[PDB]
Amino acid sequence: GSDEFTAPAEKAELLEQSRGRIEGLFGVSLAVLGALGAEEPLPARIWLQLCGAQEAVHSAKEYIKGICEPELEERECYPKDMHCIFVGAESLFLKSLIQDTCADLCILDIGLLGIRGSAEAVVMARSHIQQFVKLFENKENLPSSQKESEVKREFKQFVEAHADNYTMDLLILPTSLKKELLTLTQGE
Repeated sequence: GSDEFTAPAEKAELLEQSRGRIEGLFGVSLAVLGALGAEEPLPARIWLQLCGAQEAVHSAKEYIKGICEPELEERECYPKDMHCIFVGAESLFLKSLIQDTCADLCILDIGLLGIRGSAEAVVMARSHIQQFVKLFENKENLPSSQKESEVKREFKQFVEAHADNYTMDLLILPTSLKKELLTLTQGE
């Protein structure tokens, strides 16, 4: 399918530069359309055409609108030991979160994320991160189970496939958080 919408003309260079990224994130194709009829139109906006699967195009449109004309820009604080989630595993958890929420997520400092885009994308992203933090914080010694071992094994295989300086920090995350992180990446 395809969707046509506008962006401020000034964002032409941004969108041209970001085509690759946007396709890589959402699996869509992005083109900037012409402006015919001799005369420049009043709003000075450029038309974009997105092509691909329906929900993929919907997500990408929301992201593109978010980075061109964000409705919200917010911060999110998180515990320092959770930082591995956002910079570890070759940034794949952060990438999945961007794909899932359609918010633009930026690592500002250890323990600090910047979140921008459409209001609903930003609201969703913040809610998801606060939820990760909740799982991370109330962690205590808990029951052993086969189900726990399968999640730990699956999580370890994923992170070991993308090994870096954060691998050990990721491996000591609570199993509940590991499960939500797997859900997040496998859903994308």
